[PDB]
Amino acid sequence: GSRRYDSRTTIFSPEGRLYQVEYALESISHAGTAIGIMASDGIVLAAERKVTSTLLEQDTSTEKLYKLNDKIAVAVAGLTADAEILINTARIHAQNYLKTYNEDIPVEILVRRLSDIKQGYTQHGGLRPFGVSFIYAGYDDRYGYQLYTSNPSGNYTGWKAISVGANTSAAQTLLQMDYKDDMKVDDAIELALKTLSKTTDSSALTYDRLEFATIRKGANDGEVYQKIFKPQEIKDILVKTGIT
Amino acid sequence: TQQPIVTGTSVISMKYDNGVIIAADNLGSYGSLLRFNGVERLIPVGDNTVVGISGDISDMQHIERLLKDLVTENAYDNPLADAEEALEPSYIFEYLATVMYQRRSKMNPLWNAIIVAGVQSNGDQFLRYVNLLGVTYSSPTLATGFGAHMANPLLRKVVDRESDIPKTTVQVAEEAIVNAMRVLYYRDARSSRNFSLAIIDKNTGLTFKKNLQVENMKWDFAKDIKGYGTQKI
Amino acid sequence: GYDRALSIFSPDGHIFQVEYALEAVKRGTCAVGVKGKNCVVLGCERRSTLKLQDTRITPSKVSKIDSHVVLSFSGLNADSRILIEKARVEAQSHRLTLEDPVTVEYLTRYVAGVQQRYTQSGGVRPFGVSTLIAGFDPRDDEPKLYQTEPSGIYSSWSAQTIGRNSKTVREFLEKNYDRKEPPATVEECVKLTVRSLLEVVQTGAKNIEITVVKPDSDIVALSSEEINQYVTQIEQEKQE
Amino acid sequence: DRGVSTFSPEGRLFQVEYSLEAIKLGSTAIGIATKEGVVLGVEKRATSPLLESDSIEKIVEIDRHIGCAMSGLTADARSMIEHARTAAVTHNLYYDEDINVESLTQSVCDLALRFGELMSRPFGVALLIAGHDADDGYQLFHAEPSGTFYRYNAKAIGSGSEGAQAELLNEWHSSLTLKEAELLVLKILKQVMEEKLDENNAQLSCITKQDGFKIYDNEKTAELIKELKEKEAAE
Amino acid sequence: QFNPYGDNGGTILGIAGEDFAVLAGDTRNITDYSINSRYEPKVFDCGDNIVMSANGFAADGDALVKRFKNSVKWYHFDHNDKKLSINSAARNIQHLLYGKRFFPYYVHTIIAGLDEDGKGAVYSFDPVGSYEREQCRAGGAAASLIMPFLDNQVNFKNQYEPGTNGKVKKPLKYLSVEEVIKLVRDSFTSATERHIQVGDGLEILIVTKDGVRKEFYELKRD
Amino acid sequence: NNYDGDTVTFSPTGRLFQVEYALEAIKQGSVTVGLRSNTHAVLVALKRNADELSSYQKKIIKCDEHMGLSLAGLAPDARVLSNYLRQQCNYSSLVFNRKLAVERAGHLLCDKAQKNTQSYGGRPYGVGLLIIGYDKSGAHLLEFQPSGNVTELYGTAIGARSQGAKTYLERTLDTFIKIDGNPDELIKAGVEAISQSLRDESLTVDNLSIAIVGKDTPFTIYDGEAVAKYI
Amino acid sequence: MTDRYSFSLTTFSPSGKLGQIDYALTAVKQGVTSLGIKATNGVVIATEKKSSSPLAMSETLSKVSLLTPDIGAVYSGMGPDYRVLVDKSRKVAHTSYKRIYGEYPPTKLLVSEVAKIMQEATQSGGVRPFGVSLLIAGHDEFNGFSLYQVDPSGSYFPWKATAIGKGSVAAKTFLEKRWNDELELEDAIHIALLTLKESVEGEFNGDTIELAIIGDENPDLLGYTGIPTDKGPRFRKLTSQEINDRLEAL
Amino acid sequence: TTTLAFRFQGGIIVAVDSRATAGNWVASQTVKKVIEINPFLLGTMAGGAADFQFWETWLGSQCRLHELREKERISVAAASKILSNLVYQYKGAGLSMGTMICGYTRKEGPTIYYVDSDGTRLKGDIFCVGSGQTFAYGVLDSNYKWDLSVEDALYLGKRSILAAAHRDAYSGGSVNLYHVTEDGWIYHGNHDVGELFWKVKEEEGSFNNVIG
Ligand SMILES: [Mg+2]
Ligand SMILES: [Mg+2]
Repeated sequence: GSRRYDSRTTIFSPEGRLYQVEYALESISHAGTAIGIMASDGIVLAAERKVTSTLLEQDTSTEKLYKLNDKIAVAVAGLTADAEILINTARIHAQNYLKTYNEDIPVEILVRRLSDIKQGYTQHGGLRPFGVSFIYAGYDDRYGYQLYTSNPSGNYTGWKAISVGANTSAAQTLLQMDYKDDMKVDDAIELALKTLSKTTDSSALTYDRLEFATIRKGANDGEVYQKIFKPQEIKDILVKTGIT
Repeated sequence: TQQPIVTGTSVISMKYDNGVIIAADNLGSYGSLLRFNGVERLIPVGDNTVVGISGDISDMQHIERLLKDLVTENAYDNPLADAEEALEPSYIFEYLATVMYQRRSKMNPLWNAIIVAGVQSNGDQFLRYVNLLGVTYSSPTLATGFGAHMANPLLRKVVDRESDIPKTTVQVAEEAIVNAMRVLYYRDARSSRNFSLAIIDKNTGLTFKKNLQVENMKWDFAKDIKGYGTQKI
Repeated sequence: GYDRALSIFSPDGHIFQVEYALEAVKRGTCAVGVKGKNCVVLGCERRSTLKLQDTRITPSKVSKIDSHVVLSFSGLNADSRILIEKARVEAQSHRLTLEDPVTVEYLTRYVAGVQQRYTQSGGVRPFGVSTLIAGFDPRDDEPKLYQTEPSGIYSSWSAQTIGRNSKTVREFLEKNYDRKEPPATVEECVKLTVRSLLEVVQTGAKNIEITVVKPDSDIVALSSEEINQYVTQIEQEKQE
Repeated sequence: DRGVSTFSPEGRLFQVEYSLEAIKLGSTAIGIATKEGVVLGVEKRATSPLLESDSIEKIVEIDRHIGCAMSGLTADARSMIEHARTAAVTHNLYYDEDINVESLTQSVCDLALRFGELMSRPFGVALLIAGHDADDGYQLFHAEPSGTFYRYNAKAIGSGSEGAQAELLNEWHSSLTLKEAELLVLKILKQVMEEKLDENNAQLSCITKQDGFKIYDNEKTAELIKELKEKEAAE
Repeated sequence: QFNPYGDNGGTILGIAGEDFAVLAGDTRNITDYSINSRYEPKVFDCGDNIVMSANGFAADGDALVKRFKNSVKWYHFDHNDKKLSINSAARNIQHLLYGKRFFPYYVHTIIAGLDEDGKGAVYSFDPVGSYEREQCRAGGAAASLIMPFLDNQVNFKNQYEPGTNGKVKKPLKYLSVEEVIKLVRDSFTSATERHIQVGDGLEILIVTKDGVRKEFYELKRD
Repeated sequence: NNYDGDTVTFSPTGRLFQVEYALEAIKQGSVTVGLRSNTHAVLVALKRNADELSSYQKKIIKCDEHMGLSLAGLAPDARVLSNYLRQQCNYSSLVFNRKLAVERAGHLLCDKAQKNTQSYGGRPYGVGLLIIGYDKSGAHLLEFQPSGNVTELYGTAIGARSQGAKTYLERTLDTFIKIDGNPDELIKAGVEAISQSLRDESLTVDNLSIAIVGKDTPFTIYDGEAVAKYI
Repeated sequence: MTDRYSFSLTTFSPSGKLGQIDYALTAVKQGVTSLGIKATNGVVIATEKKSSSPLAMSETLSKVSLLTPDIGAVYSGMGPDYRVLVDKSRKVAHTSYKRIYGEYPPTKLLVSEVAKIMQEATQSGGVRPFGVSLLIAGHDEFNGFSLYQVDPSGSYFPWKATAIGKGSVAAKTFLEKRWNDELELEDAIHIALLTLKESVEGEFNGDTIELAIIGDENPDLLGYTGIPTDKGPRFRKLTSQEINDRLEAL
Repeated sequence: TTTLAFRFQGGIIVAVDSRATAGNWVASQTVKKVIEINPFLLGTMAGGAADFQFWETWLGSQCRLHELREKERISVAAASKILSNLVYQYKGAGLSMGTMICGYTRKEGPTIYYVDSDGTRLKGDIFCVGSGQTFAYGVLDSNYKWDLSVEDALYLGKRSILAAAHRDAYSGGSVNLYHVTEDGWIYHGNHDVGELFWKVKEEEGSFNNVIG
């Protein structure tokens, strides 16, 4: 019958590793680098677009940074199409929580459920896993500003600063060097860009090959604002830190 | 849940020394309208069984198809289909009885009263009743509808118990049945003059009689009856 | 539905998928359980290749299943969440029908049963997780420590360790733990647990987690400084 | 790979035959049947000294008149016992009586071949089912993952089974007392066990018409071990 | 609207002796004011020395007996030809009846036989499965006529020892099969006189250790 | 070789190897014999034990008052198929008040076995059956094979060394067929037939199993001291 | 019987490649060249009509398809896969949008729905990926004119101008030189015809070229009058004659 | 029907009548309205007969499966809740049930749970259920104390059923007594109301309205 053609996506190797999860992570390691840095008064999300063409429409484009709700955003590394499946699920889950409890969903609860979905594809169903790693940046009134990452295994962890995608080894070393706890948002903006600028496989880091976002309490009194940076705003912030 | 539309009236029957007789008129009533006149309500199964059906005619026609299909199915992979493994009256009845009770238990009955008359392979007379409720019973004489009220009293004067069966000939039995059919024509408002009669004998086999008529009727005394009491002319 | 029999017997009578799930447990961070006279202590390793972590929000290694029972583990982290969730649901379901919280043996038996079901069900792989389940039965002061594994077998332990380099720490516990006289106090039990982890860990900084469970739903997690004091005390006595 | 319910050229089911190899790796379990009762005994075999041996549950009650011992992948036995218990109680509910030991065993054995592509693989555990009923008296059954069961006067399963079975062949007779059978299980277990036999690494149990199925205490078994050693030294 | 139930009339009666038991029932079958059959038996030998009757709605009665007969058959297949004890049969029938709790078998059921000590046993059921062992039970259309007579003549209710000032009761004792059959015949002839649905014939099934015997007696046919 | 992974695959010469491997399980099974006259039909079965401490595996199963079989191969598969026959015999009784013909019993088993040889996932039954019965057309003996092939015979035998008994019955055909109105003589002929398949072992009191059905004889099985008469 | 293929036929290889997606892209590479250019007041999509036989009537085979009154699609790769995607895309525009909001979906969202369908063929049981890359041009009130590319993986990107299929590498280079942010629609049609002549080999006329625009509303193509707010479809397929007129002043 | 059960120093007393009626017709005088769930638990019949019978027999099967799995006696709370949760699933379907689940365990002590076909589950010290419950309540309330003796408690339960058997037309036949201890229930015999009434009338001096 059909047994002949089954890859058996949800099995262990003799060493106790999940083949397909390991290979999905290998896929993600070629994707454009994404960095998340958490400051005391906000969070920065920076991401490098995959080798851009000059005729690509830059302003009306979304590849890396997605909005889950008003308080939570994600940076993507891997297959975009896979990520959008998971993002729409995550968006619905947030609205289910708000409908039920009349309160915005705590960041960890959303992260856990999305990670639990990924886990399911590694244990049962015989389907390939989602070739996606997320960086979750969000805020709630319990833990304040929070950074998480999830990967195809469905395992998630919390971070002060983290990178996913390409050159995470080099990027994590640079973040570990210059990061400190009393850091501000504007400092974190500078760290994120400086790190990408050194780890990039491109010749020089320009505005048209980046997506940028901040989550501050920089609105008016005790409320959070999400800022998905426009092309011109990235051009200005790149000049302001002296990279171009 | 149903209501019967086109309906057939009494089916009457009895045992005699060598076999069984069964009869039923050829009418398909539509309420008080005597709509259809060519309706055969006795249906032979093989050369040893006759199923007599009263009640809803659409459901009767369904039952006809089932019996017809039963003969076909029995013949499959059966070299003795016309011998030892032929359909017995007892098999045909038990099948129908099962269906009637299953349908009532699903609150969607076949709105009928059925009498299965026949002769078994060992010569024994078979005569048993079943209806929409799945109720079953056997007796030397059996009848449905008005027949139960008017025919049975007449037929029980001939065969009142088991021991009267050997003492009853086919001539005496048929005479009683034909008389009962006349009485029903006098008194049942949903009966017709035309009827069919079937005899299943252990020696002479199945004799199916069509297009019989009620005859030798007494109507002459009607001319003397005037008014309803005090009227003379 | 995906039906494939993934867990199956081999010629020599082994179920390789279950045995390869044990290899995933062997890769996981070390976890240890030591029960004293009036308490149980669950110790857990945390690998130090991860700096820039946020320890406020990062999932803790020891999980409360109910107010009186805790569950630590070694192996795949994502897999452990599924077991913990089911265990937490069963805990509330038991309170709802029996009008009494689960015993530690019952909760263990349930978790072990789930693990077993995944070893002979179609379309699924076994859990790459072994657990240490510890706590106190309702209205009881006798300490309980149980261990489960991917195959589904479970058993009670005076002290036990699972995960990477667990054979080293099991060696330590086997000579240092006296059945006739278990750690009489909380301090003695925590120290023996920290000592055992120090055979394997590296540094006693933010690498060791300790959770103490006492009778009548009395569970508390130790902070860095509290644990560091045990590390400082043990090293000074060692230089002798 | 290959189908789960495939036949070998010799006419055997691969998966059933492979599960029998798993049972050979399991700890030893012995059962002896007498006219005074049936005795069940097992090797606990703790993997480490820190493991509390009294939590090792390899002898199990199904009903008051039926007991069970296991050997192999013991985790697989949980659902078999759960079925057996339900079958026993359910029959009591439907018929207001105890269920026959054979009827119980047959019910358990019906699960055995309900695998394929139902569960994904056969059970990796063999069972010794002992019990009593009014019709056939004291009985001992050996239930395999093949779906087959044999009645036995005495039977050993597990790693030391072929050596113990040869010993049971010589020692068993139709006039054995219960006390004689108890010692005989202890004797043969001590012979095939790796570690030295004591009350902590071996467990005894029995089923009698009068008192039903009882697992022996470690204190009771310890005396039977001491009684056994003295009798062997006495000649 | 279609009414799935009907009333086929008739009445039944079970009495238990020391080493025997009888289960009697008239042979008349009716609907409304018509007689369907003068001889339609409703007391059946079901094997294993168990006799059974399910009086009320005949279609349901026949269905139940048919199912129980089949239950006995499969008990033999599944439990090495073991004899089904009267107490086990009773419990099994409860599950048959209660299985249709929300669409009941419209029948008063009675079974008779010998218990495992060899003593006479009669069990009686309501339509939905409640059951109770008794020395005595009448069921069906004329149950209300026959039952108080049995209380008086079988269990000696309201009967005191003469001259004891109503202080000492008449002592309970087992009746002979001859004495029991007298009470059955008198019960049914009395019921036939005053109930229109009772008559035609009486069929008694007697159960001893030797097997199941039958006796038939004529009743009034009006 | 490459065409024996499952039952859904044909070999290049048009063979079904899984069905043939199932047929092989029957050859390993203990010998059982079937034979009939015009009045009675008899099953004789050599039972097999695990060792001297074990019981002897029961080979004969009752299906109805007028029908039953003996088995050779996987016993659980015989339990599945016998249970199916019990239901089919029973359906015929409840619905049609009719004893199931022994020929239809065979046709039903054939069709049940066939469905397992044409679908993915399933497997063929691993047992052979000898069905005897007495119906409206007298005594009958059938031979079921898990390929689906059912055959009506005067006598036959299946299992290990069944060729010996099958040859004997082929010689004795004219004699035993006319053993009418004599149960004990027809059994004696069957016991002598199965004896042609014995090697090193002989027929003992807890080894032999006999069953009989006939004109005025319900399907009944004889074991233990009841078969001592025929040794 | 029954679909026993409940497992993924597309899986990760050790190197991290999704083989079937890569192979689907290879099939797109083999396919005939198609392109899209975005102007200030409109969008143009075009492709060559590769005829299978001169006896075949190439008018009956439409490579450029209307999805909504303001959205059009063209492809490169396997035609049958494209045909069923158009059927599904048209339906999803109604079921998951128009039947809910009473208006047609904006380009980006319809594109997102088509991508979802193509992503599921990459992960679901017993199916291969779609062997096509789409170019979807469209207009809506709040986003204006837009042009999107959709690949077998389900990934989609917005473009100012692009080309896919046989000679896409050379065509994209040609478009980079010619494209500016001040292009009028007529200028974009002119550039589209120039770019397409490079990849086409045989005949180059209105019968061998298929070309449609997303431009001004067309009241004459609406089919009815009386509702002021309904002004007609912005999608229009250029006729064989209309193409030849522009090929003279080329 | 009349059934009662009350907690006291010596455990629980359970007392029930024996009559069963179908309208005015007395169907049985010898009915068993106490179910022996297991040697440590008892249950009472009121309302539907087959239901009480069927489902409390079933309850005993669930209690047996509990102590096989948990190696420990089932609590009265847990046992009563198994039944109440079951009937709650059937709520609306037409089950008729009013029962006292009575038992004596180590952790709980003597415990009585009133369970209902409406889904009601109430723990309590005194309960009376049936057509003649009000008559039984009158005797119980005026004579109940926690420090009754096993002998006096048994009599109080017997006398309270007698009270109801007399006045309530749908109660009578005979009185069945039980006494529930920690080591299990103890049956205290069947007492015919016909004989008991005259016995009580004379010895107690009560029922002076009635001529004897
Ligand atoms: Mg009359
Ligand atoms: Mg009263």
